[PDB]
Amino acid sequence: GATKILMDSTHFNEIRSIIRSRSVAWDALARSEELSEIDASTAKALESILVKKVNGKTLIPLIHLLSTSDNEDCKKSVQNLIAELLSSDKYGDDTVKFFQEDPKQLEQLFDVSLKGDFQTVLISGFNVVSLLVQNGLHNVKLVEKLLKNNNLINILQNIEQMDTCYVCIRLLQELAVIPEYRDVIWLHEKKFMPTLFKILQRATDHLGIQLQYHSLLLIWLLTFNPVFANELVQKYLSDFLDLLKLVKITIKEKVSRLCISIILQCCSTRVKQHKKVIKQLLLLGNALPTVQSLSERKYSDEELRQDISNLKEILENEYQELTSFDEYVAELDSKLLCWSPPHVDNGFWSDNIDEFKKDNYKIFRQLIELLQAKVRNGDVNAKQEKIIIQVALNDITHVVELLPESIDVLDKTGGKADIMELLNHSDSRVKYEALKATQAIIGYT
Amino acid sequence: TPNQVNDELNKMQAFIRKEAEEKAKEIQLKADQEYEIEKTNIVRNETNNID
Amino acid sequence: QKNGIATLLQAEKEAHEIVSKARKYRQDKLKQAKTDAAKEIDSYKIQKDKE
Repeated sequence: GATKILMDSTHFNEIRSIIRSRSVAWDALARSEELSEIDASTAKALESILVKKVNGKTLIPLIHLLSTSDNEDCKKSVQNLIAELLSSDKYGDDTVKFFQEDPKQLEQLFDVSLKGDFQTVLISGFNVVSLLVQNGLHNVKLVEKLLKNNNLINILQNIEQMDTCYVCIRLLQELAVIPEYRDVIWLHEKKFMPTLFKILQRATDHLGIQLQYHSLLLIWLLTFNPVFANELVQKYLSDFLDLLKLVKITIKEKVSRLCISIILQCCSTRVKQHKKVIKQLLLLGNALPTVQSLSERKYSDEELRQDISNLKEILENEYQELTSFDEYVAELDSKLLCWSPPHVDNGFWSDNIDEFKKDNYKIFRQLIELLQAKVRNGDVNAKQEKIIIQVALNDITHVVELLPESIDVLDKTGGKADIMELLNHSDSRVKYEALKATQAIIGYT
Repeated sequence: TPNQVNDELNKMQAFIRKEAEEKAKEIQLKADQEYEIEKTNIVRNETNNID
Repeated sequence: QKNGIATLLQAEKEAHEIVSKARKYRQDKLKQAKTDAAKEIDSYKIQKDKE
């Protein structure tokens, strides 16, 4: 009736179909006086009114068989019919209203929920999760009570049954639908971390990909809070770097874009000191090539592609500065250089090596632009200008040494003549650098 | 048979419903995040001007 | 067959409807952000006048 979730996965459908298929007679229990005769009659009538009037009459009556249950099948059928009535189209919000009237009425129900066998801990937990985050009723009591439940603990921690695991996970997410109620979830996230890392490891190897997708969805929902996202990468670094890598091999773009947006939220500027996270991720995790391949890849969803390009740009933002290539960019843009081992160190040159040529070697063209402007015009060498043109000569020398295809431009840029014309200069050092670049051009012809 | 055909159709509608559900959820989440972000920025600018 | 094809068309229409709902949610988020910014601005002005 009002906000009924968990109707998506076919697992919950098959489970609900398996639970409601049980054969039990309330009239036989009434004849044997196993419970309240009025409640048993109302239940027997409600069964035929379900399987095929208003609610609230059997509400109080159900509590009699709830708080006290002599049989397991009785309580199981009770919880099953309860959860079925929660998602029922006939009753719907009415039932919710019955839950909305008395906040303490669902307290004992949640207290009796999730006990004994895993079968009985399913339906009751489903109804409890449905009511907890339903509409207007929100309490940290039920959340804390369900979080400390040892019955649902092994259910969520079960690597054997996929049904129970997916159910507990989907219930966790449905309970996490409200961020205000996710605080305790952020506090109890330590237990959910194991199943998340397990799902991440299992991700690397029909509807079986839905569970991990819901888990990642919960991770992203927890990433909505910058506080919870602050201790995110500060908890498990191993599972953190396993996101994008497994996302690349992931068929569907759902969990992929989920992990992408989650990692993006982890490295987001909204998070304090999130730069180091993306830095280490792009360093020890080789996220640079992964982001490059992702940028070279394709996506059907618009949000996925947008977040992909955004994450790539965000990575490339702090990737350029390590080893800062922007330091030389400042000298180039201002047309004033200085003494730094940017072109001296092979590593620093190797860092910006890939950024040397983007479109028609635009960076190289801008690099030779200063020398060319100092050639056709100016060309009075004293102090600064000389050492700047010399440093540019050595830098372009190392660049040409690295990039063999950078020669073809130099001939069309008029740099071939200017380099040879620099053979005779005022300074012997400038002539030495020019001769070095000359021998460099003589290296490949 | 047409029964499995209809089952396949219902399965397709189910997958589409799941995609739409995830889309709506992501929409709500992004709405919350955008709300918090915009509120934070506006509060920052307003605090700057007021100060 | 035609039932499944119509179900597919209605599925695509449901996807487009989900996208439109997402857009409306974005606009609503922007509106709520503007309202919150307005309330914060009025509160900042009231605080400035009080100071």
